[PDB]
Amino acid sequence: AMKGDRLKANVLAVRLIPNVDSDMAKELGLPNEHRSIGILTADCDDVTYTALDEATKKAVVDVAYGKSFYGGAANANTKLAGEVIGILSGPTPAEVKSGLAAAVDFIENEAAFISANDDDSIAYFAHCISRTGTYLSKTAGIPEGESLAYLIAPPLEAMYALDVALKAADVRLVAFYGPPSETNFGGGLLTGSQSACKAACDAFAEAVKFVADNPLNY
Amino acid sequence: MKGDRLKANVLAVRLIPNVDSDMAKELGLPNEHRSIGILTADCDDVTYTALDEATKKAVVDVAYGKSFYGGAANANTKLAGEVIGILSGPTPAEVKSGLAAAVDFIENEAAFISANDDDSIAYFAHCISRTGTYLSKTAGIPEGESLAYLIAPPLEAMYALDVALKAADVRLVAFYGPPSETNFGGGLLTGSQSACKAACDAFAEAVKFVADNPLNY
Amino acid sequence: AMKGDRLKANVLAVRLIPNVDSDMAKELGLPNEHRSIGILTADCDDVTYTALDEATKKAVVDVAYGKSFYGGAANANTKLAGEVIGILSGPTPAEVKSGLAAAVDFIENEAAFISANDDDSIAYFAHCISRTGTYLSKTAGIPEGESLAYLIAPPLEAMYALDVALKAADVRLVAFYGPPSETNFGGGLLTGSQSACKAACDAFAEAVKFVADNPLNY
Ligand SMILES: [Ca+2]
Ligand SMILES: [Ca+2]
Ligand code: NA
Ligand code: NA
Repeated sequence: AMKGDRLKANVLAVRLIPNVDSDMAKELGLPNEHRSIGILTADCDDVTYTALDEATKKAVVDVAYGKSFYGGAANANTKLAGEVIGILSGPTPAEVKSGLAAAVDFIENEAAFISANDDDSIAYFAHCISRTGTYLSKTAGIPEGESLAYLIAPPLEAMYALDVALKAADVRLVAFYGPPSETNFGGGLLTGSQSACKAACDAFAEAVKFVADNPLNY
Repeated sequence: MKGDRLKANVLAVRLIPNVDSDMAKELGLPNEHRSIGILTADCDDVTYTALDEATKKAVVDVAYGKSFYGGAANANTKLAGEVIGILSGPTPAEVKSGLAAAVDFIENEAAFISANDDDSIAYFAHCISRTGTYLSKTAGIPEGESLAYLIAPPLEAMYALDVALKAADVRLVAFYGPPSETNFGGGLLTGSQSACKAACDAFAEAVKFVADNPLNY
Repeated sequence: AMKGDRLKANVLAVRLIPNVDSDMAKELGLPNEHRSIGILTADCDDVTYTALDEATKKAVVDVAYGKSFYGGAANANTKLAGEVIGILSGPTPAEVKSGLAAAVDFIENEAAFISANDDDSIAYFAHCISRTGTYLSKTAGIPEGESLAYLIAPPLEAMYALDVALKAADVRLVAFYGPPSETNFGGGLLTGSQSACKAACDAFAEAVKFVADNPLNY
């Protein structure tokens, strides 16, 4: 991948369970009447979280579980692990299947990290969500449907660029991901009007590239 | 090769006959225990099962047991592997007996099994007939009760744990939502010895079914 | 690198932010009076923590943030991550710049892990801090200016060697780093007179090498 190239995310495995065991439902703390779950793993965590949020907009599902794996996909130690697992729950298998379809389609086509340099060794996520579903709005502590700038980069780049993004528009920090995340990245979620979120995304991206270009000159 | 047992290895072992009082306090050792035995190995859940086995074979308690980030494939030093365990006991003789029991068990008595041809997916489905004092405490069940110790990579584990719970009269007593430090998942199930064995068989079969077709849902 | 060789640490990236956004100042927990921060990443965490502490000595700065990355530098998944991020805060850019200069100088010249074998596959830190600054004194729960033995090694080596060090001199355990740290090491901080801390370091170093030579002879 060259500088500015999109890095495609991949779904590695998916399973639908029409009627989950009650011990499992208890451990996952599933909502009332949610007897079906859908599980997926993928090789890119933040793309997947955005995808799970998208699924809540497209189907009658809730995000029951979403966690990132230590060291990220480059350090995966089994074939189907990737760097993230997501679980959707819903009242029927048909709705969960629909939620999975939405999530898988999003992961593979709709959001991607971007390479910040020529040897594909620095990458960032700067994704503008026009209207949040139920998952990222809950995460951010904001009303469902608000806009979000989802900004992620490696540790130093993230901290520097997040500050630049906060200065670029009328936005507010609503979730802070101090590095390291499990994948050794950092960043945060910003909210504001859709256009302010987009301005923040653009500024974040430019800032990360600036650091990649000149890491030691301060 | 699929179905092959993946042997675990002990990397380092060291006995401390009389540990410093500051260390004793940090490890939470009983007043009566000033001998400890330390070991590292390249497989964490095999090691936890072994530490529990040691409590049945010697006058020892498990003082410490933690898994390392990324698992053994990502170890960044020679003797780290992916787990450290510490046994404590009233005398060096008893701790040595416990260490011997743990080392023998790790090297011979339990193993992950490969679920595919490339050895890139593996699972643990071990039936403990009679728990010692360590895994019983972890599971919140009486010492001596049986367990199915079921571990696999994240999606496989969640899917197969569900299948295992449906396969026999068993109950979930410890839930290991992925990722563990080694990026696996699973759980401990309890029930009669035969039920735990049935759960193990069903778990193993389900992990293999996912490995065979990961994207068919 | 051969047995006994010092393993030089490197600073990977540095940024100075003269007036950080107030949202981020809150998330980082800075004092109302500190809006300048200096961020750095490096490839060795314990050397960096020692450096950050040293940096508080000649400049008007506090260590605001210091975290290690999962798996250590050998498992880094991007170019500028290394295995640690540190943030200094202070009241003005001039003071933070001074703190950064001290930290960078220290990381690259004044402290290092040492190789314990000929493979360069086992290494330890046994650094005697003559006078702590405000960061590691606080970490250890001791007064600023007290001496420390900063002792780190891989998991089993560390536990065995820490015990030997505790027996080697009149020192007291003031911070216990039970393995794994995020980088899968272990160890602790010991305090006593400077001469006692130095004796503890020598003992710890010898003990780690002993284990490396005799890992299974127990
Ligand atoms: Ca729909
Ligand atoms: Ca690796
Ligand atoms: Na799409
Ligand atoms: Na589209």
